[PDB]
Amino acid sequence: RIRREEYRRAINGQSF
Amino acid sequence: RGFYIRALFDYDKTKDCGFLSQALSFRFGDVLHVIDAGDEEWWQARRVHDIGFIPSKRRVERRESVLSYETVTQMEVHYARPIIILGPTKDRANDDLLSEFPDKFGSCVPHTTRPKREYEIDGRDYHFVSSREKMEKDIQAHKFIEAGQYNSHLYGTSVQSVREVAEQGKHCILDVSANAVRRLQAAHLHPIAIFIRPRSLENVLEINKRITEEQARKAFDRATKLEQEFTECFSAIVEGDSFEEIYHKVKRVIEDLSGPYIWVPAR
Repeated sequence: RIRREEYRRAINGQSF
Repeated sequence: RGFYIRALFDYDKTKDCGFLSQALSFRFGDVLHVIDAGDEEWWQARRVHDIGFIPSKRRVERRESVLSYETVTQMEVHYARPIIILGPTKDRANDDLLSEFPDKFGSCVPHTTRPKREYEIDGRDYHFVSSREKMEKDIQAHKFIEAGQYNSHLYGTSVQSVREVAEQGKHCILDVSANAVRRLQAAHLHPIAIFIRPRSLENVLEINKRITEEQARKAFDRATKLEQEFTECFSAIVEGDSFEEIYHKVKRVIEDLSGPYIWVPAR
């Protein structure tokens, strides 16, 4: 319920 | 005499020089107070949780960029330590902790620069930021413990979001990567980082009886790669032959490291 897959694809994709 | 140390590996008496010594066995995460480090090769110390002797740092580097120990210092905190569970079944452990103990565990919301969709609501789905440029500067100002890009939009978990939960006495269950551990430490908000370590590919199917073998192999490879890089960042490593045992250990680890006084890395 705390998981946002858009956020996850942003992080585990390419991150800052 | 004398400093404090923290084990970054498991050590057994018998494997080295039998039980027929005054040596001391310890596990990953154990904090030891050294009394005499004069011996070039072996060190005199005592457990902070039980008095004996432990091998040295340069010594274990000879047996096996190897991980030995890290110097630590006791620190008093007035907040509730955030939580970062990593490894197989981490999502189940995260969701279970929140549902079972709602008074002591909470979660925070990530920020995004993506335009809010109509069904979404601000402050629950995301903290929607109308100005992208503002977020990019906050990122440069070290305001985010984690930040990335998806479909040309910024996503991130701010340190303030975490701290707000922590200062209300509740452990913030975080869905972040291991890289967030260092940044939280630099923000003086030290998380309990727990790594769930699979003993084998078969063990993965034991602790997760739902996923396929194809998914288990990928999860196992990711776990091995994770342990390779971020072992130092782990507050603890837990194993088990079932999820219930892993969950049991996670609860104990949290309780043990949630004390007013904690051990943090030193210079």
